[PDB]
Amino acid sequence: TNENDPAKHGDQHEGQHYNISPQDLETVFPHGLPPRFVMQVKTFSEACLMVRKPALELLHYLKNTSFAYPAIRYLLYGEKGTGKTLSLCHVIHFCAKQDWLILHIPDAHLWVKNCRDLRFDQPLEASTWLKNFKTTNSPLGEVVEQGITRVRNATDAVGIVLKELKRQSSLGMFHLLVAVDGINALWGRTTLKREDKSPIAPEELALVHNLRKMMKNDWHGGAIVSALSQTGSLFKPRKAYLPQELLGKEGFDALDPFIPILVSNYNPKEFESCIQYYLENNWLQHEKAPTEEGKKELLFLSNANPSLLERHCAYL
Amino acid sequence: SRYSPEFKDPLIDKEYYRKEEKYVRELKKTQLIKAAPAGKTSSVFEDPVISKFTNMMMIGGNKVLARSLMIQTLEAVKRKQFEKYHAASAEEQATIERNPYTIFHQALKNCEPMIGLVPILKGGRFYQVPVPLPDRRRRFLAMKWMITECRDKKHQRTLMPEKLSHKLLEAFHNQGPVIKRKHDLHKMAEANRALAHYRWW
Amino acid sequence: SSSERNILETLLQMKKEIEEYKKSVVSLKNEEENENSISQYKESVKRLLNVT
Amino acid sequence: MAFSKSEGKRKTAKAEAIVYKHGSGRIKVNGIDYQLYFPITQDREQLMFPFHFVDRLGKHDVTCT
Repeated sequence: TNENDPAKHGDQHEGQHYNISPQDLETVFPHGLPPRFVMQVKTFSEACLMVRKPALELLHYLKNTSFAYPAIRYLLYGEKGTGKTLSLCHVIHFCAKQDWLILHIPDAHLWVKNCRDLRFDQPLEASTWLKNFKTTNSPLGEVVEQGITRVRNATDAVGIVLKELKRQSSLGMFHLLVAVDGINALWGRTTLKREDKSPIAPEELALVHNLRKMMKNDWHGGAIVSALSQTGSLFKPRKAYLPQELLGKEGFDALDPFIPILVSNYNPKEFESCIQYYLENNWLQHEKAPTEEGKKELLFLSNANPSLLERHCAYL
Repeated sequence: SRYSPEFKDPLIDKEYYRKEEKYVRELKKTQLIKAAPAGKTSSVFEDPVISKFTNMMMIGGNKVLARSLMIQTLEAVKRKQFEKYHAASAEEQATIERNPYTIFHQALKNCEPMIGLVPILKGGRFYQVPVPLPDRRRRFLAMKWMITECRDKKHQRTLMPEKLSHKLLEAFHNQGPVIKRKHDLHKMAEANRALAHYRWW
Repeated sequence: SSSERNILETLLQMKKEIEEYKKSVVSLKNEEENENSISQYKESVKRLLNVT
Repeated sequence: MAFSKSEGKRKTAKAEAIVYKHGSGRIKVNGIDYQLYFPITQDREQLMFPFHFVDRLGKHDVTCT
């Protein structure tokens, strides 16, 4: 159920749920996931995550790839569920526990969101990333505030500030372990629309182009991963995790070639263990708990899932 | 007549079949059976009270959305209870209750009008006739009052789930609009201590 | 783009198998994607390193 | 393990189910599980009613169309 060691490292324990920084959450990811995670932590106090199979794969890939390897895209493509952000959250928590430089970022879809009206530039995602960096935890702050405020001729400005952040060569922005939720809607067909015919192509934009260039063998540090999630997909169909068909030909050619194995879902054994723990804690409320009918309904409808388990627990 | 005189509805009862009776079973077998509906799915989650509540809340024939909104409002009420108990403050299980069965019982108790009103004239002037009613009609009127109060749709600012949750929390503590309407109905019935004999049935 | 593809492959390796990756890229270009191409891609990626 | 092939109709509808025999695993639907095909709870109860009555929760695989 619960981990027997808050200290993180080469973590294993495939199943039991770990415990993120309780009061020290501000030094991990206080501004990132939607309020869904906040509500989950509030209704469960502890947590309901775990060292998922994708998390284990990411940890194994990061073990034998220290700062020597700059960046190796550990594209984990799987089915619908299987977790596509809790693994990154656990990786960031482990890096923070190990005293490693970490700076959580929200999402890629939240950055490249739709817009009502619109070489150009955009203040949205740039200002969002800068504010996240500032709120996470020399001329660095000066140029940061400059990029945050001034957004006039922002093409060259953001280019220069990105080049500077990558050329700092010191503590901060050395190895950015981004926790993107949907890095697919970028190389294929960008969500940004064009007022005229023919939508914008992946080889035309500027700000997002430089943002991707920042991940093109830059900032030589520890390895990272760009998850092609789908829970927050936009302008794309369900189960979006293919290599080329998802990003076309040249879109995937520009990316790095690396895909391991499909990922699976939760484990029924540890799920039933957590269900029994919750039952002993008295939380299901529903009076139909002390009976095999409740356990059967759980094992059926939930099918080892987080949202469904939360709904079953908060039925009435 | 859209229903065929041949086909007939089935019997979904099954808990009793786990151990005269054989003849009744053979009769039930020798009956033109039909398929069960989706809206009124008599499954394990088919609570008659909540089922009728969702049916009344049904708009444009979207019982699925009605049941979803009802479950979401119940979850929001339980989340407020947790905030008062677990989520925010410390788990104080000795002075807080998370069982909506108590709320349902309090509603069934103090939200039932036991006196009906039917404008029965005699000659050429309407007269209010306080006529008693059975338990079924009283429960139906209580449910209708609760639902039509929760469905105000006139504040021009409150939302459907927020409206439902707020009205339920207001009516829980022996107050709210439903209990006030019941008190007004009782007072109106008391105001007619003589005009209770103009009933044809 | 086989040149840049092999360059990125060698980069991932450092910073037999290259011929297999080139043949997989050719198969990808030959007819649209389906499943055999993705299988060949996974195979080449596994042959590159050795940690599953 | 004999596997049957049936069909169902309801208001100009059609659906052929291929439920296998004993075999605890998961109730699939052309690769998609029932959990990923019925986001509603009443739909889950309707789909479970057969197993709920037979009491054999997870013991047969399906590939219904």
